[PDB]
Amino acid sequence: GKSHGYRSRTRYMFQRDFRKHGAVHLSTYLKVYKVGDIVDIKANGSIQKGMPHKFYQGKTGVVYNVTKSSVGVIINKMVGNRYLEKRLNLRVEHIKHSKCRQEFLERVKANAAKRAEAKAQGVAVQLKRQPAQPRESRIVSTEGNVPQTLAPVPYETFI
Amino acid sequence: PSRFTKTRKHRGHVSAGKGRIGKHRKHPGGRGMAGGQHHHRINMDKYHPGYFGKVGMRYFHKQQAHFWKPVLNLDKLWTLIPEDKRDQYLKSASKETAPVIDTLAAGYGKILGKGRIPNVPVIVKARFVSKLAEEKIRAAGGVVELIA
Amino acid sequence: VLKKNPLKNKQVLLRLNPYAKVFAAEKLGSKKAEKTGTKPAAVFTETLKHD
Amino acid sequence: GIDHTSKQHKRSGHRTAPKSDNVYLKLLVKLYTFLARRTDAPFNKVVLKALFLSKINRPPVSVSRIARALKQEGAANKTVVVVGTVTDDARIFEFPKTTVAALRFTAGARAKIVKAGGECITLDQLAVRAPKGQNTLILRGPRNSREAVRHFGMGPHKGKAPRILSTGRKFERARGRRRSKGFKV
Amino acid sequence: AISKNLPILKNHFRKHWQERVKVHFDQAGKKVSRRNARATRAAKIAPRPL
Amino acid sequence: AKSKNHTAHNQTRKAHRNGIKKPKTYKYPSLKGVDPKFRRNHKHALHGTAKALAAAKK
Amino acid sequence: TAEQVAAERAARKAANKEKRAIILERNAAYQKEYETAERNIIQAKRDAKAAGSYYVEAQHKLVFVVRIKGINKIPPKPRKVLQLLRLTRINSGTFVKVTKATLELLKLIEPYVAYGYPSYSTIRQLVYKRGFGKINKQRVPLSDNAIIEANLGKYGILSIDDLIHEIITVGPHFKQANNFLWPFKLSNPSGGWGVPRKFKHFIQGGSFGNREEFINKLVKSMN
RNA sequence: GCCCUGAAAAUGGAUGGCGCUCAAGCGUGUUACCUAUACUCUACCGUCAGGGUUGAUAUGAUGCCCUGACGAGUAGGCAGG
RNA sequence: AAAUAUGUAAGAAGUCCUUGUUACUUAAUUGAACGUGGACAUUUGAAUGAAGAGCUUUUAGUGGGCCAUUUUUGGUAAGC
RNA sequence: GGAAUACUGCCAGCUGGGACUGAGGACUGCGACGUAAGUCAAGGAUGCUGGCAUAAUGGUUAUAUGCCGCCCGUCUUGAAACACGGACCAAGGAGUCUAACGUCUAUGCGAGUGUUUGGGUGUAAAACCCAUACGCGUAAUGAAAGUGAACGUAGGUUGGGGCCUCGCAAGAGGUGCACAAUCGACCGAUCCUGAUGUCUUCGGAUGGAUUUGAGUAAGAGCAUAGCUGUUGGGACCCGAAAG
Ligand SMILES: [Mg+2]
Ligand SMILES: [Mg+2]
Ligand SMILES: [Mg+2]
Ligand SMILES: [Mg+2]
Ligand SMILES: [Mg+2]
Ligand SMILES: [Mg+2]
Ligand SMILES: [Mg+2]
Ligand SMILES: [Mg+2]
Ligand SMILES: [Mg+2]
Ligand SMILES: [Mg+2]
Ligand SMILES: [Mg+2]
Ligand SMILES: [Mg+2]
Ligand SMILES: [Mg+2]
Ligand SMILES: [Mg+2]
Ligand SMILES: [Mg+2]
Ligand SMILES: [Mg+2]
Ligand SMILES: [Mg+2]
Ligand SMILES: [Mg+2]
Ligand SMILES: [Mg+2]
Ligand SMILES: [Mg+2]
Ligand SMILES: [Mg+2]
Ligand SMILES: [Mg+2]
Ligand SMILES: [Mg+2]
Ligand SMILES: [Mg+2]
Ligand SMILES: [Mg+2]
Ligand SMILES: [Mg+2]
Ligand SMILES: [Mg+2]
Ligand SMILES: [Mg+2]
Ligand SMILES: [Mg+2]
Ligand SMILES: [Mg+2]
Ligand SMILES: [Mg+2]
Ligand SMILES: [Mg+2]
Ligand SMILES: [Mg+2]
Ligand SMILES: [Mg+2]
Ligand SMILES: [Mg+2]
Ligand SMILES: [Mg+2]
Ligand SMILES: [Mg+2]
Ligand SMILES: [Mg+2]
Ligand SMILES: [Mg+2]
Ligand SMILES: [Mg+2]
Ligand SMILES: [Mg+2]
Ligand SMILES: [Mg+2]
Ligand SMILES: [Mg+2]
Ligand SMILES: [Mg+2]
Ligand SMILES: [Mg+2]
Ligand SMILES: [Mg+2]
Ligand SMILES: [Mg+2]
Ligand SMILES: [Mg+2]
Ligand SMILES: [Mg+2]
Ligand SMILES: [Mg+2]
Ligand SMILES: [Mg+2]
Repeated sequence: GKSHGYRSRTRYMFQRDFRKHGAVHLSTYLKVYKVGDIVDIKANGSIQKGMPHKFYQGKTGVVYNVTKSSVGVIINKMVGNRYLEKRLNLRVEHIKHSKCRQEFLERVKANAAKRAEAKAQGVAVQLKRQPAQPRESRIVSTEGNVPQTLAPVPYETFI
Repeated sequence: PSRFTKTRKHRGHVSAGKGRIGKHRKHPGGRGMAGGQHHHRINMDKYHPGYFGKVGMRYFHKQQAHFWKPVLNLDKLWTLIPEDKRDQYLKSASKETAPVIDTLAAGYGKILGKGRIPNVPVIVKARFVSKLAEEKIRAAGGVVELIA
Repeated sequence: VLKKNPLKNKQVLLRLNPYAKVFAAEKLGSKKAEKTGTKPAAVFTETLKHD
Repeated sequence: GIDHTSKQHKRSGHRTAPKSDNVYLKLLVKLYTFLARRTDAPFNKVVLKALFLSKINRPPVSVSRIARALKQEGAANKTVVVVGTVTDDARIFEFPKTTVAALRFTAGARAKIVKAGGECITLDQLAVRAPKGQNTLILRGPRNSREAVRHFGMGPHKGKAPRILSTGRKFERARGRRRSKGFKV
Repeated sequence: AISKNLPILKNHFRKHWQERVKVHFDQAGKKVSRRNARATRAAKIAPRPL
Repeated sequence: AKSKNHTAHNQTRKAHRNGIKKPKTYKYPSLKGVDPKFRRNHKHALHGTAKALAAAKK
Repeated sequence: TAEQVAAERAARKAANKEKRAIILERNAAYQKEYETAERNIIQAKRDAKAAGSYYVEAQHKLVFVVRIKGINKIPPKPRKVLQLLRLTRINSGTFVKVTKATLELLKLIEPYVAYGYPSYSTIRQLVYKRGFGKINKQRVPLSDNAIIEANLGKYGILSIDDLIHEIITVGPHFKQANNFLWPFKLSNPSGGWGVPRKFKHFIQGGSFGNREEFINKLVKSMN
């Protein structure tokens, strides 16, 4: 018979990192989680309790609840033709603050700051991110750089 | 009427509406409620939970309307008094010429406490009232007369 | 009712964009370029004709 | 050909007249589409539409529902429009004055309203007094109060209602309706 | 068979019911009989009251 | 006789006719499975913070 | 009524007179803007050469994309991108502002399209002969300047050469200008595709992919 | 590389056929030309959408009028006849 | 230790300042949640598109599939 | 050293030949050229000339000519199939009626609603009229004994069409029914709490709880009709071996 236990196919997913087995460092237990925090889910197979099912490995979601030893996390999950709402009880050992949100908050703090120093000058801001643009015209010089000119190479076995 | 019927629209298309692969055969899946616990189980749970098995006490030779006790809420109550006669009693608001309402005569069998009535005294005669219904009457200057 | 294309029929060419009248008048669909004797540096031609 | 991204020849899933055939209603429409077209006044555009509604989307507005919408601040003297039929409610006593434009009034409902020195106009009357629908208060009824809608969603743990033809114990109150009889819902 | 979200019907027609169908076509003409025979009772009952 | 056993062929086509959507979204979302004491106290912090506002209208 | 008429009319007869003077003024200005800019990059090249250097040009900010593959048997990813640039029917074409975010689009879609760097010429004639605007869906042909100004006026642009300019220069409301422009319905190339099979790359022997400043000869024959 | 040997099956036969040898064969390149229900412009039918309009004013207001887009189809659904 | 695929985020349901509620929590008017009041709308927080978005009810058929490129298992292989 | 030319690109440079089309039907628009009166190729063809009468032309038909076209029906991944039915023609020939229902729609009345068991009456199976009841609905919840819907402008928050005020606007405030989300209150079940009392074992006030109900929270329903769908029936029509 086929075999579809709970931790199937997770031989390498829940392995520890090479030369990173053993006690989980204290940092992990000192990070504080509030509701509305966006957490990254990544199981640690030494902490067997509060484990995320293998689906949620690699998935980010928001804390809806905070408890003695675990956060509750909301995950949107597609089944069939629609996302369903999913509530996960994960111990903190399997959870991490999502850096991408910190890029965002820090940018929001930037964009309020930029906006001030412009009304304090009544000038214009230009606050939206622009994407990487073409390139403007340049004049490269030949001073100390007369173009070495290359040509294709003969065939030659080295074995 | 048949003139508006779909089967009129279908004439000349083979197989009526019923298909080519799957036919319209003579009772696939069984007659009536067959296989409720089996192949017709997914529909029976959901859409009809509770369908199977017993529950509660049996009662031989039960006679409905041994339990005839229709309800009335204060929520109305004043409907029992004839319209034109009502205005009169509404303002008179007296404990001395208070109107009498024979609810059992109206066809009811228990007064229940839903809603509010105005501060006007009413003599309410009935069998059975709710602890709250008589509380409101009593607080509007009326009383409850138990009858049969 | 009928699309007319200014790339023919001057009338609708002039309906849109009046400046065409003058454009034509001053030619300048030709118009000679200026003139400059700026010659190319030695290294430019050395490399060009290089092997 | 065309890589269509949109379903071709789809119809705005919207009534466009009443399905009805009451010539007086078609007349009432003919009026309010004229109003709706030849003015601004959001009110007419809204009434026009609401004349198209099926009897289910015209639930009745009650006489107590009117009275209570009139205890709204600065509304005691507006004229309540009810593109539908106003019914009577024995449960309010003191009932205010005001003029009410509806399609129909039940017997007791134009009593109650009138007895209180109030008025019962018709929407084409209302049309005249209020071309641009001024000082009007539009009230719709409770759609979801319907009994049909009780059974919409019927599934495990949706907590909706069974379509059962007759109720009691012995009628779908056992297996699947409790922990002691297999499972619950 | 069983399907869709419908109430469970209990229509007792598994028994040759058509052998026993009573269609009151005579509802009309029996009213006339019930009259005409009340009329002619009221006669021979002299002046007595039915 | 033997028949095909399984395939997901055509299934995402089917799922993407009128499907995927997103997940439905609300401020004041469900409080399903939140710490019961906290809910209990939240209940009270709300009644209070209500109250206090009606006191500020007289 | 018999007098209130030759008020509003000669109001607008001479109010038109002005709107037209302004076009006349801008259109000339744009010429200068163009004549100079193109002279500049020439002499820029000759100077750099003269000083033993190499003026390396500014990377193109604008490309025109024609779709040349039909509508069957297209993979879901490029098919999506095809539609998000409104190229949903063979030989139809639109302009694209080049940034990394759109460049990676082109890439994705490259076997099905044929694109390159347009010219004032090609753009002028594309907008004149095959310009239709988008007004409440409806594909409306730009045959009178009023229509653009009634729709694109808020962003400046009260003429057809105001439309053109805002394209060739990209610039601030390119987005809303270009979107206004219904996708161009080109014919098939009168003259031919100039190659045996089109569904290889231009580098390999014809059509599909960036053919750069060759796109003009192509479009002009499809125009 | 091309060509030759290696290379044997049953009705009489198949680069599609004829026939072709500085090809009408193989490799490569340049142009021109032929042609789908596809693309471009226009008429007409329909469907769908947006708009105007019984303001006192003869004959359809579920109507008249203006504008844009679209059109494959089994099983099956609805609609107009 | 790739490539291709894959999660999340890119703001008004936001940011900031003031100080309200509670039985939760803190050594602690400390926190935590939810608020009052004040301030901030040109690009308000990347791109491109939008043929409108959202939503409910109900019912037909179907529930033998097959093929191609690519990835790939069994088999010497197969139009398996 | 000074030119030419090729190649490539541009012109709102000038022109010849050929083809298809000519929708619309007073005027209104944007222009153009004119010193002007006016003119125009500027929101879709006009002008001039000619041909046709047992006819020019157009429709149908037969035949020939070029190209093209396997037998339908059916089950099937696949049928023109070396799969089945069908020699030919006429008439007949297959989703019905019923009982009970789901959704939607029209209509009547509406907190009620249904005259037709029956009676009355009749121009007699019609139409017209009606007393008592009865059915469903307006109360739920428990297996049951039983108990039974307002702390509050019938609650708080958030969106919310419409309307109200300010405004010339752009906007801003006010109120916000339906509907959606969410916190709370009420009713019954469960499990705690157990006051005032009594006959000592009855009584069950009050305040509660990640429990719970097809409930409350200014009613929507009752009836007639129709399409579609559901179940029992010969149940779309034809069909066993058997009993
Ligand atoms: Mg295994
Ligand atoms: Mg593995
Ligand atoms: Mg170790
Ligand atoms: Mg354990
Ligand atoms: Mg059909
Ligand atoms: Mg069919
Ligand atoms: Mg068949
Ligand atoms: Mg099942
Ligand atoms: Mg009530
Ligand atoms: Mg309020
Ligand atoms: Mg409701
Ligand atoms: Mg109800
Ligand atoms: Mg008989
Ligand atoms: Mg088998
Ligand atoms: Mg097989
Ligand atoms: Mg299968
Ligand atoms: Mg198997
Ligand atoms: Mg061409
Ligand atoms: Mg040529
Ligand atoms: Mg040619
Ligand atoms: Mg070439
Ligand atoms: Mg042999
Ligand atoms: Mg042979
Ligand atoms: Mg070969
Ligand atoms: Mg050759
Ligand atoms: Mg060759
Ligand atoms: Mg054609
Ligand atoms: Mg079709
Ligand atoms: Mg993705
Ligand atoms: Mg966009
Ligand atoms: Mg379905
Ligand atoms: Mg189905
Ligand atoms: Mg099925
Ligand atoms: Mg089958
Ligand atoms: Mg004509
Ligand atoms: Mg003739
Ligand atoms: Mg013939
Ligand atoms: Mg042939
Ligand atoms: Mg032949
Ligand atoms: Mg077979
Ligand atoms: Mg066949
Ligand atoms: Mg064969
Ligand atoms: Mg057979
Ligand atoms: Mg024969
Ligand atoms: Mg024959
Ligand atoms: Mg016959
Ligand atoms: Mg016949
Ligand atoms: Mg009971
Ligand atoms: Mg038989
Ligand atoms: Mg027998
Ligand atoms: Mg037997």
